[PDB]
Amino acid sequence: KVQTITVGTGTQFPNICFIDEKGDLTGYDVELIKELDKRLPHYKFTFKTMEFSNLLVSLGQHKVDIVAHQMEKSKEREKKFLFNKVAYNHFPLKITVLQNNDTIRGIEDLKGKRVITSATSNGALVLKKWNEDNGRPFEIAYEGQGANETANQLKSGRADATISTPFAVDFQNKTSTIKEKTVGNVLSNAKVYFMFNKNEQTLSDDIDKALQEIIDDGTLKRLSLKWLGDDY
Repeated sequence: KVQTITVGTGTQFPNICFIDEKGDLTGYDVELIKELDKRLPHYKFTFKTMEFSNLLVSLGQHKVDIVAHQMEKSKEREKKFLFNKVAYNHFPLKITVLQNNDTIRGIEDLKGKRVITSATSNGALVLKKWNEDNGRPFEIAYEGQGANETANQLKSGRADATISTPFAVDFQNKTSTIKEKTVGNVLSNAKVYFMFNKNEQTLSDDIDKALQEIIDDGTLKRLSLKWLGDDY
């Protein structure tokens, strides 16, 4: 009969996995999981939400069977988990500034400027590596107080730029008075995959089959354009 699959995801990732004003869990990853459910009659996907910092521990302990949170591969992760074969998205990162700031064309125009970012994020590493390989022209600052810290600093001028993805900038503009924009070329564009507990290989393969079906009939493209835009 139908096998129940527990999906671990979040509620604080705008456009990916979040709660909208209506009050329901939605976003690209959540909607894709629901689409897969429709495509897989022998499976039933249920959700289990939690802080991002508990997703992988939960997956390893098999509290969830799959994790959906725009996850990327890494050496460490591949040793402890399984990744399906079909990437379902790319994660473009670009220098991001205050909408009315016209002094910055890209990462190369930051000599003497201050860039704010999240100490944990992959964007933080991207910035660091580039800054290190180019004579450290700018200062990297990390946020720590509370939310909206990056936007507030961009607004005041305390920060000249940050690094973000286009879909995050779109959400910022739709929900805040502080407007932002991306400038320059894509600095990083990592592939995104679902992650699995080591015991779920059959499930991962079945999901890859469904994803090919979703890609082939244009459903994935439709979903990415709706939630992420065309930069994906």
